[PDB]
Amino acid sequence: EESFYGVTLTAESDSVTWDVDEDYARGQKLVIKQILLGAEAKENEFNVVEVNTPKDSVQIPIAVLKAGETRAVNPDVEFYESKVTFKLIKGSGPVYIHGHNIKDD
Amino acid sequence: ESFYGVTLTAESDSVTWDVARGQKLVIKQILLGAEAKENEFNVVEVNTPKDSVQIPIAVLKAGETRAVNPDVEFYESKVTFKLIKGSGPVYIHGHNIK
Amino acid sequence: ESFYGVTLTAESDSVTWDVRGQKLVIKQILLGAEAKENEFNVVEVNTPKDSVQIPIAVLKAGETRAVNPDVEFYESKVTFKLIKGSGPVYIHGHNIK
Amino acid sequence: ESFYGVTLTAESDSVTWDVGQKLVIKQILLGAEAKENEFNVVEVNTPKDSVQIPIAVLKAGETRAVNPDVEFYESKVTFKLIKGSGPVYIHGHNIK
Amino acid sequence: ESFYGVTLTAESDSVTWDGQKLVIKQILLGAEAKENEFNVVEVNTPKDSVQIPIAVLKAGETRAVNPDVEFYESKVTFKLIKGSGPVYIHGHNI
Ligand SMILES: [Mg+2]
Ligand SMILES: [Mg+2]
Repeated sequence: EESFYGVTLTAESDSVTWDVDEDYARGQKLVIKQILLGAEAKENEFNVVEVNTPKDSVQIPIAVLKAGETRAVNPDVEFYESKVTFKLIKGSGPVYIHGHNIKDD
Repeated sequence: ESFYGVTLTAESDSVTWDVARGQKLVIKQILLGAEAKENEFNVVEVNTPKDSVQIPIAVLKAGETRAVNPDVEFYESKVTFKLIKGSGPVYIHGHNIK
Repeated sequence: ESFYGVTLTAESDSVTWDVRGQKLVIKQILLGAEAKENEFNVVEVNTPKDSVQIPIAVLKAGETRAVNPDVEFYESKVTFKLIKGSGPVYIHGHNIK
Repeated sequence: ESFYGVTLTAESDSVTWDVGQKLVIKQILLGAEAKENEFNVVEVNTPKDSVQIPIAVLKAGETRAVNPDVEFYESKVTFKLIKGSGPVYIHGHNIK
Repeated sequence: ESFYGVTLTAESDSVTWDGQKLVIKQILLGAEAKENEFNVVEVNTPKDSVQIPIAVLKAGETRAVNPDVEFYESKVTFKLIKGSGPVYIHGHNI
């Protein structure tokens, strides 16, 4: 009951929302395993991804990357039955978000 | 269960988690903010009375260590996280699961 | 049930997995010691399931030696391609049913 | 279960874990006060499985932390700071 | 059921593990490892016909890797094909 999750964020397309079948609580969970900075990212430019979840008054950066210092982070965080939006609030990317898209429990 | 995300700064250096049965807080990542002062050590200390422990779980510094992934858990416990060194910001990520 | 270990290089820049309940877990992507200093090595994962195509590893001698995607692919073929760099790059994981 | 957090320093270089009990070591972290460029090595000793070996090699300026994610189902386990003055922090948990 | 911890060096550049399974959690470079020297650990598992580096370490760049790979019912041999180490391999057998 899983599917690979892989989305890309850029200055031009800075947001991605996960909301698998809006309102229906069947145990769906999104697990974010890795957030990776693209090879083309300008050296020394901070790239920050912020995660947003209304369900928990949540708004906080989950990744701070910079070519030359931090190429990737492995949050291994999860979001359960909730609408989650990832936004590139700093930098032009690209930034890739990888994880597990769990359909139910 | 629910995502856990709190921010610590010089202006607000402490947060507490106090729920109960079967509840556990898993701390997956502690990340240093982009604005953090270069070469400034930022230390997050966890305090858990129940398990008689007060110890740093993150030592970060722009230019050396941007993040740590403790992957530690606090089962059926009240827990306080404090930024005891540095001005931050520092982000603590995890989730609660019963 | 079986260890998965494949090598990608400029000469052999692509590998495909066709294995049903069969699943492929990718645990680590590692840059070889002979990889050129300062050369970006990018591995792209591709799968017909959900039309997937995205880099899953960006490596570079002197900056990033390895990544741990810890991602999985279920009942579907998966192709890994070294779209940038000459490697060698190693992909590690396992196949389980 | 219970959280496991212990500190090792030159002045207090060893800690022993005693009592299906399993000790899982998740992270070994180098303290901010650790001398720059100083190697700090934590050795583990688990007789039940016959193994004395370093499980962490840290150094300010190079490696701030390691995530062993190793477990000892075994009885008693001793961690010792065999190199360096620390402080070094060991985090994990005891699971019944 | 048991902690696995072995050391590889130029002098002792081989280790053999011969329901049984071996999970490799961490491969760590020793403090005495020569600065800037590449240390490569190759795993060889006959059952799946794989011989491939599982760790590439170097003092000053990469102190450790966390493969988190597993080997199901099979003989496994780890060889330090490059470098003098010491290199430590940690995990557990089930
Ligand atoms: Mg924008
Ligand atoms: Mg303070």
